[PDB]
Amino acid sequence: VYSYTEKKRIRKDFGKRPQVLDVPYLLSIQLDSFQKFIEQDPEGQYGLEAAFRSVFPIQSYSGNSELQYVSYRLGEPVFDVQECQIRGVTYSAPLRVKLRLVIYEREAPEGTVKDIKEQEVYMGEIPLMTDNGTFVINGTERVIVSQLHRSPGVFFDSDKGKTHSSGKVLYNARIIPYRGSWLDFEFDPKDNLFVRIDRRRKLPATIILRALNYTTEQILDLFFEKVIFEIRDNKLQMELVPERLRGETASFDIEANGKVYVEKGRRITARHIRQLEKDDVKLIEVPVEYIAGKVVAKDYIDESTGELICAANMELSLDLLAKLSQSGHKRIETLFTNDLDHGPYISETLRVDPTNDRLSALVEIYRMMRPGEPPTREAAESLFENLFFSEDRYDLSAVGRMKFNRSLLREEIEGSGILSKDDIIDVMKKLIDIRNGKGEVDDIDHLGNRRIRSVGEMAENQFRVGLVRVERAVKERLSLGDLDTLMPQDMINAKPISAAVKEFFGSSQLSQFMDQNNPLSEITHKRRISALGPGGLTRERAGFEVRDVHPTHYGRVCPIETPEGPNIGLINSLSVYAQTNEYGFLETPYRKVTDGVVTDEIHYLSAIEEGNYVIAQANSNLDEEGHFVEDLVTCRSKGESSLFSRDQVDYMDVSTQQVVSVGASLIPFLEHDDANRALMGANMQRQAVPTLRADKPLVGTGMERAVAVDSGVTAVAKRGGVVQYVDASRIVIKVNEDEMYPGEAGIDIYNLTKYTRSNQNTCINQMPCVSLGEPVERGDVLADGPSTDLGELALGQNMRVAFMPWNGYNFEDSILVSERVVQEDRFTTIHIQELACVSRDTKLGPEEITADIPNVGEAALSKLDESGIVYIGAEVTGGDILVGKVTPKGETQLTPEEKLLRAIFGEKASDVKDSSLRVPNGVSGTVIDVQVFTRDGVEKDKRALEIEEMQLKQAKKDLSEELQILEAGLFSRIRAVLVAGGVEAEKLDKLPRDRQLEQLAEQYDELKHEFEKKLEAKRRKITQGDDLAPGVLKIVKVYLAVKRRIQPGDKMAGRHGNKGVISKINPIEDMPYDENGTPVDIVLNPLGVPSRMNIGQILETHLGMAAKGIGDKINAMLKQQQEVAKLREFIQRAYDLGADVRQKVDLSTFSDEEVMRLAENLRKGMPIATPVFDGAKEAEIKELLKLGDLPTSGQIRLYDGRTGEQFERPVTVGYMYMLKLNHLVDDKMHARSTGSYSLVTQQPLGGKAQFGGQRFGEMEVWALEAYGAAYTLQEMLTVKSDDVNGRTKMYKNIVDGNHQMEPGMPESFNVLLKEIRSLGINIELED
Amino acid sequence: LHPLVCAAYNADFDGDQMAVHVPLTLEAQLEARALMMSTNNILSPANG
Amino acid sequence: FCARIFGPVKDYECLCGKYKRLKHRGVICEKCGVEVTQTKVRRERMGHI
Amino acid sequence: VSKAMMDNLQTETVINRDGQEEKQVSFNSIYMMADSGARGSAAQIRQLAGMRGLMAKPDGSIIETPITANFREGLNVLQYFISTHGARKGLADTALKT
Amino acid sequence: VPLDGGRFATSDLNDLYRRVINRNNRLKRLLDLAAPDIIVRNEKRMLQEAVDALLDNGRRGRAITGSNKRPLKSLADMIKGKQGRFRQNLLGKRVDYS
Repeated sequence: VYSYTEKKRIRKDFGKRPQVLDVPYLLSIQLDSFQKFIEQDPEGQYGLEAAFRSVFPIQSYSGNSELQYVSYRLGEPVFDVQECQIRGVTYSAPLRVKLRLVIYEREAPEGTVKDIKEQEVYMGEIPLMTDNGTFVINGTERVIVSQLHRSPGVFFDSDKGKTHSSGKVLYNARIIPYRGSWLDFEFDPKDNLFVRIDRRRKLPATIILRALNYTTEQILDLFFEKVIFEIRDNKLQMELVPERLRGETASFDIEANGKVYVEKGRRITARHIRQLEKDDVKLIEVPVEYIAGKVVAKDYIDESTGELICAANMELSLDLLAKLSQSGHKRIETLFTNDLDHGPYISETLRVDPTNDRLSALVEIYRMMRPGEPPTREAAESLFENLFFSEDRYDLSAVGRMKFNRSLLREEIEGSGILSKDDIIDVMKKLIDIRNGKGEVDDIDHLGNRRIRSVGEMAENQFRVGLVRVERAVKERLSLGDLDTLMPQDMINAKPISAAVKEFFGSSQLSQFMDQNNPLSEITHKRRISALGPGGLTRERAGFEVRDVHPTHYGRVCPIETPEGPNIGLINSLSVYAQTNEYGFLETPYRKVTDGVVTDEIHYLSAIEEGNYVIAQANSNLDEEGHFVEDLVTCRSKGESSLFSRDQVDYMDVSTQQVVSVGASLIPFLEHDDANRALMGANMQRQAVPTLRADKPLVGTGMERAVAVDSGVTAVAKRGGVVQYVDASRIVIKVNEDEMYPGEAGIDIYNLTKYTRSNQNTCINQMPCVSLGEPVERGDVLADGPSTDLGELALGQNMRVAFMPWNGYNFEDSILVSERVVQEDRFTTIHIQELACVSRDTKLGPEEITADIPNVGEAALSKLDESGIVYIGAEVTGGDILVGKVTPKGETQLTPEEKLLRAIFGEKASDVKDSSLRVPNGVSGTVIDVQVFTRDGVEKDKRALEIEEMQLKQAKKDLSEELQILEAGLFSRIRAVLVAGGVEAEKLDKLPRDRQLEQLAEQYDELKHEFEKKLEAKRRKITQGDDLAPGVLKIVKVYLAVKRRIQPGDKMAGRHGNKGVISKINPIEDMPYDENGTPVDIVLNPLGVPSRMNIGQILETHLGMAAKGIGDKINAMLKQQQEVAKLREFIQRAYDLGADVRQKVDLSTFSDEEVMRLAENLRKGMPIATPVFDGAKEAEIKELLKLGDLPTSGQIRLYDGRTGEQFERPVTVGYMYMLKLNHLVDDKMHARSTGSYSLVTQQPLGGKAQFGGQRFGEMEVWALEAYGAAYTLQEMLTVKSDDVNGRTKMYKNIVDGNHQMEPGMPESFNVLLKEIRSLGINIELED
Repeated sequence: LHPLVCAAYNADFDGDQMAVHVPLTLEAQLEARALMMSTNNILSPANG
Repeated sequence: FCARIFGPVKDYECLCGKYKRLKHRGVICEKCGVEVTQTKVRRERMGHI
Repeated sequence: VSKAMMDNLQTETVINRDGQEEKQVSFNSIYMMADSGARGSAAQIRQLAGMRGLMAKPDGSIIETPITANFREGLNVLQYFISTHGARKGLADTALKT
Repeated sequence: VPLDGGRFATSDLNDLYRRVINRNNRLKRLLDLAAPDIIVRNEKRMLQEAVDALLDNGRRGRAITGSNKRPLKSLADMIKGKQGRFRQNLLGKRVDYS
């Protein structure tokens, strides 16, 4: 129950639902996809294997050099995470691929000439997902947010109110593809069913029908029914179709030989259908009234006379059919239809088409597709058919076809991949029966029409496009070479792949810049759902319908969690218990309740099946056995919470967590505070600030350890063992054999994230939590990351907060903070920034990294050495010099009075100058790491050598340790043989340490040869092994880090929804203190509650103090020197107040040494884990507080430290939890008002962070044009903001002093002015 | 800032971003304290 | 980019660098009639086709 | 509910001086807010100490099953989940109209 | 302005007047050599667009420069731009003193 680390810190688990399914790895979805991606796969695991197979084989024609595929071998991590993050190089691994090339002979029955299979082709270096779990490429950790777009199928969205403009509004239908073309289908009450492509116009549905060679006769014979009408004994009989009389009005007496069943007057509803079905009305006497509107499906003329009457598909009028009742006809086959329910819609659409033939109908399509040259047939055929019928590029898998058939009401959930003519007809009929009023409309909100994508899915398709750019670059070589000319590593490319791999893991609109500064910050900015994705929901298309919430999201998607800012509304997070299906779906864990007994068997349902079965919420009271104690419960039938019997319920939600995400589950008592505050809260999560000493949150959910321990932020262990060689760089573990694989002896290597860089200038911080000398377990930690203590997520920090208005210092968001924090570094964040200097090569000659620094002051010298670099560990602030950069002056700059010197005297004694690089305004830290590289082939100055020595020893210092351990082993072997053949304890203890005979003899020697050849190799690599790009040859990489503490204006908040900014620095004890002794540090005002429903301020605070009270008694039960038994029963009450709800007890080992220490670590309160949507309540909280004697009412009376008086009505004071964001103003507070402008014109040079400035636009121009102040208006658009000469000519006088200005001549006018002069216009200024 | 002016600005004390423009000439300066000063225009162009 | 058609390369400075001093602010070379002048005036100096 | 919390919260505070216990305007801060005012409506405060009433349904009409609880205590998941739809509403609107 | 390497950073307008004046002499050359009207006016067609391409190209197709796909910045394009009047209006020189 308790492990090696639980010996020190335990979180009070408190679940209301006795669980059967326990929490899994928090970042499942992400990390295991990485495992599937970069690994040996013998079949086709979604990742590098799926992509390559969906594109392979690469088949060409005439010659056949069909390139086939087998497998691929990868590379393991070469260096440690430490220096990879410090040097600033992509933490990747070489990708070697096994490509097979079978060259066939030109036109011979598969006569293979060569089946040459070559491996390890260099297809780049794929960026590795660290042990932490990020894509470290350009120094900044970047991770891809899993996405979601429209699932393949067909939707029917309403979207009312947007485009009615009269009252005759309609809806829209969009058939969604997977990898192909989207399809538009729209039927309107305007009596016109249209259809078009994304880049099309308004064309009838009959333009595809007639184009598929389906003539008028071929069309209306499929869409409409064949009814056998007959004329017997010279009188019209009719095979009345009741199913085709739905909604029809009874105008004529509907009879059956004398018995009028349906009366003339009241109509047909859905009862008289049965009253006509029961008597089988299929051959009755009827007038010709009812038929005088049907078009014929054949041809009929006078056979007794010899006269032609009509063609095909035409209504038969009063006299025509009468003639067809006297000449010689006994059969009549018209298309049975009416005018209310079933309508002759397409009969009214063929007329819309100007043509009637396939030929010209495609010419109409040619007018749409390509307007230009006079038409023929070539163009048509090609485009159109190869779009929907060619299967090579048009596909739909088994997900698209399912929603097809199921929504089209079929049974087979599989089919083809293309879209056929019979489907064009049938899916059209779908829209047709939805226009009749015999069918209904669906909704996009249904996750069946919502494809939830994994990073791997997105991967295959983006890279699929890359493979086509290169496939049609290889097929040329393949078509030409008959013999064995084309050889491996001469066809496949690398750049189109390089600008693709880097492009997806860090440049596509799926991947985002992960802001690293907290474990959860990483997590929620990593795994979520992003509609921003490629081909997903964009903000210029998705409206209000797309953003609506529906109970069909209960169990997988979180409409709750969606960050504030650029990407808002289009997120709707993925769940922790969520598992992306093999293709595109997502399965939700529900317990099977069989008519009474709730079975612990968990199932996986889809969005169709969820909305198809009766499922119970997480709010379903079970008791004693786990079965419903009640006989009724709220259940979703299709996504509607209604009432159901116990003998009908089929499901119930497993646990109170099998419904939400990382950012949703993380917040305690979500049911009580508003979820929109969780939306805003969603944003704030991925921005938690790195504190130095993270004290633990007094309250949680049980996913706190799920973050801290399982986020990669800590050096975990896959094979537990006795910690051995633990350092601040790498941790070495001696593995125990009960958990050891006999391979490679037993030395597990681990790398630490001990203070390195991060995207937002951050500095990831690792805090060692385990002391040396103790075995670990599979899943045990060594050193937890930022804002974590011994394994608990403490994003911000928990401390004393009181609620009392001071009129001025705390208006809602305004936070009243006390000196304490910033003064003690109990909340300090660290920040490392990075800079670098581009290299040499000039039209004149090489360049030097200064190697000095000419004509400067004393300061600029005491810091730059003979390498041109600043002493690491010096004082680099403001704008001190960092890297000395030399630049070849040039022909263009030379001077008359200086020449001849550099023409006689020497060579480089003058031509070179100094154009170094300095510290960007806004940085005050210390230069730390410096990595430099020199001129490949033709070595640089002394620096080349300074680099070699440096690196040689950096590597030696490590490779020596691990051998000294093993050599200690061989030491033992010799001391074991020596004694038996002559005891020499004292003798070997007096002789130097260098004083199975054949065994040792051989192995020792092999080792020595390696030593030699390896040192040679390293030196070799830095002399001429500098494989770099031409140009980047003398480059520099320098990092500068600054200790940053919170200053007035920083954004602190909470995990709930209330924000805030630190205000005026306040003294220490001028804040009201209490019975404990600690003066309150934070002061806010719940004035926002009576206004917005963020009840956390009343509540979260109350309960916060509760949990700390229990800690105050732990404090008591230890400070009094109490035996382990006293507090043991205290722990029993802690896990057994008086219920059956889980907390999971122990009762197995020594309750002495391993319970007493737990008090020594929980004397700071006892963190409680609460259930998300059915959590702890009032009566429970109070039960705990009466155990000894605690402040059940966390609303204690405060003594004002200003003097010593008591305030009226004791207030809600105690411990709550704050959440500071990454919004440290030192990233945006780079003061700039006057500096340098543009050269060519009045162009503004500045971005968002550094070199900032207020954007004065034309609308702000109107503000100035809106106030009575016309003088500042004058200035603002003349001298203050227009004339480049105006300000210069005036600044050089204001520095001298003169209170008044003069306009001059605006150069802008000088443009317009002369321009019109070319035309013939005159400017005139007289008198 | 003086609290009794925030009503006009419809703001409080918790994050209102404002820019400070420097009058380079007496022109701006004179309008500043004459027709722009808080204490010199306690009326609104909508009524009293 | 002509001296006679448009104007002085630099302020009162000839391209051949013959004329330098301010007193010869209007002198016209018998060959190249180029009056040395302020380059600012080389915004008003229009040419024709 | 209004007819209750208003009389209660306007004069229930009585104190004796120069005679018997005279009725003085409630010293309760909510009362002072509902008198001069600073920021925040006493109508939403009213729906904080009293039943929130009705909200908008996920369809558009008005809830046929009113919230009978108050925000002094922690009101129920499901009804507040329908109140979650209300949150949606507000936020969005402000956002684009500006 | 010449660069370190031997290249020239001439402007779009320069290669435009070059064009106009080159064909201008070519037209006067069709005068020195006496060509029929069918041909001298063929060059007039070429000089016609010349004038245009300099101003704003009026409305033809925005004359481009040799080997570079980019509509040249004409006279009216030195006027027109962002938010009506390019410079003075939209983004008109970074504010000083504020």
